[PDB]
Amino acid sequence: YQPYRVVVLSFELLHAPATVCGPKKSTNLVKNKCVNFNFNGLTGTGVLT
Amino acid sequence: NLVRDLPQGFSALEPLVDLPIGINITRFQTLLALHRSYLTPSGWT
Repeated sequence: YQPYRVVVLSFELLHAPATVCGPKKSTNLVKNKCVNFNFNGLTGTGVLT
Repeated sequence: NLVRDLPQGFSALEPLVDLPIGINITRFQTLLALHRSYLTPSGWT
């Protein structure tokens, strides 16, 4: 007989761009070394100066 | 520096912001400011 607070969280995927998202945190920038950096969707291999 | 017609210079017209509306769109219309009627001569415009 104990009660339950059923929570139904519906996440839409209609013809509207994403509005709610979680981050990918966190890392520190490293300079003067070969790092496979990722900058907000820009992915590349190189030395940062 | 001109009066009525468009200027003659070249301007790079920078962005302001993007909006995620995602709706169809066909027609626009502008809004104008009309100081409402007073005792200065219906009187609009």
